Amino acid sequence: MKRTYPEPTPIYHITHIDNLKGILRMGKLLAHNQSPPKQRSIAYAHIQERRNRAKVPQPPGGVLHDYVPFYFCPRSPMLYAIYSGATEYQGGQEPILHLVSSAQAVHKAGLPFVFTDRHGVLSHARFFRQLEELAQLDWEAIQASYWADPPELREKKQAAFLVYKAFPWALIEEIAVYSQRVGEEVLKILKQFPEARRPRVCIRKDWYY
DNA sequence: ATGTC
Ligand SMILES: NC(=O)c1ccc[n+]([C@@H]2C[C@H](COP(=O)(O)OP(=O)(O)OC[C@H]3O[C@@H](n4cnc5c(N)ncnc54)[C@H](O)[C@@H]3O)[C@@H](O)[C@H]2O)c1
Repeated sequence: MKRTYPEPTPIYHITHIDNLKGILRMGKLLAHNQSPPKQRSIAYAHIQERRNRAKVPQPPGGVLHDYVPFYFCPRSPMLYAIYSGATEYQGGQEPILHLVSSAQAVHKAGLPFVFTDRHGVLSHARFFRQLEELAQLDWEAIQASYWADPPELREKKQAAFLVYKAFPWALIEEIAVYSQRVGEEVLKILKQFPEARRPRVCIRKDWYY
């Protein structure tokens, strides 16, 4: 019988530690189309233009790159591309943070969001704006440690939670890191912003490859 | 096993 979703429902954004100062200085994650002051790109360039044109067919609309993106799992396929040095970025997974919030925190804050049931660039992805539709997602595929096949699982593992334009830092509940050295560098950075929320910093090696 | 498609 099919796994239900966790409540609260965690959402996960991976970023390079060299971006954490910018996030704290702005007080928010910014969508790609808001030109975040990032220091490090961990993306594939060749899938960027698809996200700049992929229309979001739920209000508030626009395109995928109008939204701050999250997965419903850690240890994403995107992280595997980074871990394996397939990206232009060659720093590997160790400096990649998982920033963790929940879908309910976003709804409670009244921020406009949408979410998908699969990788968002796919033309057959479904989009939702009601948290009751989390039932439409495949929680087995989202939680799978082996995702490369079959193809439906690979697609559904990459269901996304999308928050329009910006995501306030105060909604982050945990920063998860690969190593004790990265956790210590994260706390150093949080201490430079003594008025910012300070989420717990947890080493979760099992969220990495 | 997995190099986001
Ligand atoms: N990052 C994720 O967890 C995630 C989740 C779901 C989908 N995706 C998509 C996969 C693909 C590559 O991802 P990503 O590299 O995140 O996207 P991107 O290529 O749009 O890069 C935006 C970068 O800016 C960073 N950032 C945002 N706000 C700030 C700020 N205020 N100061 C400094 N840096 C900031 C953000 O963390 C990310 O590293 C994009 O198309 C994403 O939309 C990513």
